Formats: sequence, C-alpha cells, structure tokens
Amino acid sequence: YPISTYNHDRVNVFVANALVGAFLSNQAFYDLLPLLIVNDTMISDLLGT
Amino acid sequence: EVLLLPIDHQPANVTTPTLDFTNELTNWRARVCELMKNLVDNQRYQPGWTQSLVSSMRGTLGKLKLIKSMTPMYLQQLAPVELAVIAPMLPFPPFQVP
Amino acid sequence: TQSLVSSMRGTLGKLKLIKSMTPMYLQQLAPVELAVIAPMLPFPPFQVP
Amino acid sequence: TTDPCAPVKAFMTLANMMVGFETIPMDNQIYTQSRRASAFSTPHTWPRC
Repeated sequence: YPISTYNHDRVNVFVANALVGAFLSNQAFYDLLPLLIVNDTMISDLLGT
Repeated sequence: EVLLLPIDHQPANVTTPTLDFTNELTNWRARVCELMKNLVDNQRYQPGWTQSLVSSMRGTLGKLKLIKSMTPMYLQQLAPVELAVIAPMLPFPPFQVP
Repeated sequence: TQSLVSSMRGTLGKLKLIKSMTPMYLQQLAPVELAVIAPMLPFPPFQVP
Repeated sequence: TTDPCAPVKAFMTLANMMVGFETIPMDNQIYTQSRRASAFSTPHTWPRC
C-alpha cells in the first residue's frame, strides 16, 4: 500500500490483528492484504468476503 | 439443531487437503512426547541407561512426535461434517448430556 | 568400565525399588497369625528376651 | 536440465524435507510447504519467500 494515497482512510482492526498473528506464525498471510483497507462498514467486508 | 463433540472443530477451507501441524491433537501428542523426553533425559530415574540407549530413545520419541500422520487433521476438520451428515438418517436419534 | 559401573549400580537402584509385599506382611499380618496360632500348640512358647 | 523451474524445485525439495522443523511463509493454503515439489513447473507458482 502506498502511504501517500492511503494516508487518511481507516484500516480494518480484525484484518490487522489477524495479519500480525499470521505473519508471526508463517501461515499464508497474503490473502488478508486485500481486506486491510475497509469499505461500507467494518463488519460487512468480513461477512460478504 | 446442535451436536456435541469432545474435541475442537474448525472447518476446512480447501478441497485438496495437505498436511500441516496446527491442531489440538498434534499439540497434545507433542506435549506428551515433550514430557516423556524430559523424563528420559533425567539420569536418576533410569541410571542403568548409559548413553546410546538414552540418545536413541530421545530420537525415537522425537521422530514419533514428528510422524506424518493425518488422523488428527481428519478428526479436526472432516469427520464432524460426516457425523452431521449421518446423524438425521439414523433410526435412534442422538441423546447427549453436555 | 565407566559405562558398566553406572549402568549396574542402576541395577542396585532398581533392586532397591523392587515391589514386594513380604516386608509389609512381616510388619502387619504374620504377628497376628502367630498370636492366633500360639494358644493352640502342644508346646507353649518358651522365650528369653 | 533445461527446465527454467529447476531452482524452485531445488528449493522446494528442501522445504518439503523440513516440515515441522522450520516453517516458511508460503503463497496460499493450496500450494503449502508440505505440497510435493514436482507440481510447480510454472513461474506463477514460485513461493514469495
């Protein structure tokens, strides 16, 4: 993610915690990275993903 | 509309299954092998076992901890789906205390 | 040989740690048996301390 | 061999040898660490580590 275009948008807390926990455990964290920037609410992305 | 299972169940995410080492049954086997190697490393509990029997027992136990087994993964993420499919086609329904 | 010394003082340790019931029998049950046999004898017990 | 995926087969052979000793970040949960090294044969399937 470029910082200069993604400076002022809110990030997703579940994806953040699960991303840190997956990177510390080496458990294929790359499929979480598209879910890191959130839209339309925090919970419906995780529902309808 | 609920069954009870004495072990944990997460469901799988793929249909091509491979081997990994993250479930409570392999964790349990790892902790049992870890305590038995802590037990056999002590010399006061088996003084007759000199050197090579001790190291061979350590290696047999670590290898047995690291066997390529698939039954714990099967119990973790495939067999509860099968029990849930079977259980309504059954003449005596489930009868479970917690 | 230093292997054999430690290994077969291990044998002495295991023979110390053998399981047998003859000592508990001699402590607890055989005196009761001698006490119930000893009135029923043609030769009564004749003891020095 | 003139296979262009010979280095990634050489790396994934060791990564299939070392399962449970050391874990690496793979790409996804399909092409895992314990998957056989033969199946790759394609630059799309090279692991990110």
